[PDB]
Amino acid sequence: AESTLGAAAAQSGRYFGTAIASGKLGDSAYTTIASREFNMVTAENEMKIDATEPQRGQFNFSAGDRVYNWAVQNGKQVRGHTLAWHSQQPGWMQSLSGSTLRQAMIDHINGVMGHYKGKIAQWDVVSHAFSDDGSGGRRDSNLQRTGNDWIEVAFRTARAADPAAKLCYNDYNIENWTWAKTQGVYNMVRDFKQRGVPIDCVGFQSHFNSGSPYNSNFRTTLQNFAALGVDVAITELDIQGASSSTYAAVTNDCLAVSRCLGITVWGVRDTDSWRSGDTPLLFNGDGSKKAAYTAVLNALNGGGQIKGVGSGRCLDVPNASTTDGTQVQLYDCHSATNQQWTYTDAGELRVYGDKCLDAAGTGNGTKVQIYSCWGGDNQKWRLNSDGSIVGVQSGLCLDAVGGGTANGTLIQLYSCSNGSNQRWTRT
Ligand SMILES: [N-]=[N+]=[N-][C]1O[C][C](O[C]2O[C][C]([O])[C]([O])[C]2[O])[C]([O])[C]1[O]
Repeated sequence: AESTLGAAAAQSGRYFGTAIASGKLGDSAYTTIASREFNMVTAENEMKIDATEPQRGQFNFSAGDRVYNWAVQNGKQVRGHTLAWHSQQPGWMQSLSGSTLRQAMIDHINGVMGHYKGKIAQWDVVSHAFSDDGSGGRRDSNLQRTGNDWIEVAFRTARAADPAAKLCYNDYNIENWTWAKTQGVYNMVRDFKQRGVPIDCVGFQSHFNSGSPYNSNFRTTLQNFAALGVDVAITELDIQGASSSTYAAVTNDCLAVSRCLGITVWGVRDTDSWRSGDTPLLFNGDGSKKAAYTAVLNALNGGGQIKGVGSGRCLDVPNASTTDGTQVQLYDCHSATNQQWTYTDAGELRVYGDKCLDAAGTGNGTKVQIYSCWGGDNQKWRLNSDGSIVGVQSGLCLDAVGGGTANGTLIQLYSCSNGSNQRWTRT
């Protein structure tokens, strides 16, 4: 299987997951995409401390189970998130400290893991344990104040509670190998493995943006941790701007590491993202697949002019015009600039540098032309493996009008038919 993310990842023994919000399980558009595309689920908030133990000793798995059941019922495994960390703690726990806190932490772990014993693939036992101050040390938290050994204690407690779950340490900004935070975690995990502390995986949240950008050395980081004898997982991936290239690079980084279990993107549609402003996911609010989706799928499936297969002619802007609204056509292939198209990370097909292949509408017969680039979804395109080029907004295929093949044949949008007049090759 290779038309969906999860199925494609499965080809190499991995998974492709997302974060599920219980409040959206009633949204048909949401669940249609989620159930179809992913085979691993993480509760976005339903399994956190405050949600699972609102009152000390008073556990509530209502929201957590709703997500877990939806996942398993729809063929997805589940990553437990999260058992012990400083954020989103319930009121009662926030007012705790010292030995009473340590005991509360242990009790919480036993209660939650006990409830899901044997049903969880991976548990983010501890997360956000390190600081961003650049020192490479632990962050000052109620948990940390109970003693530096709290992390180790949490893992040992977890192993005993559910020996079948892979136990991960999860954090952010630990992707770039040169960062001090990354080294602090690396040193901790190494020490743990040397002393026999039960840790099976390290989760890299992968929340990339211009503030903490993706760097190719992320693969090295994954490989270095893998070499320590633990599995690695990309747990909450989202990329500011959703560059097709960056999304493909991250996907390939996991595929290049034997120990990388899989990749989870933090949400389904940009509208469901905790950072919608950064439009960091693989699907748009209207549910359309972004160019990034195609890039990720292509990667999971095993990794200039635009020539029409059926006509043998190239996508051409009539008389090298630069006028907005000029409908494109088929023409004998040559080296002029009016036949050179660049596919950008934003999914555009540019010509002349600042002009974009543009759909003047959404229905069949819609004119395909050039127009000033501005970021519209009607200027976004998906270059599919079968040679088809689909408009993001319309969901229709680039089509040579009436199957025409002669110079001057115009280009339009039309329901995809896999016809020769809808297949294109770049050469
Ligand atoms: N970086 N880091 N980390 C992360 O972040 C994000 C989160 O999630 C969130 O939380 C909050 C709420 O509100 C929302 O919805 C969600 O999404 C996670 O958990 C972490 O880890």
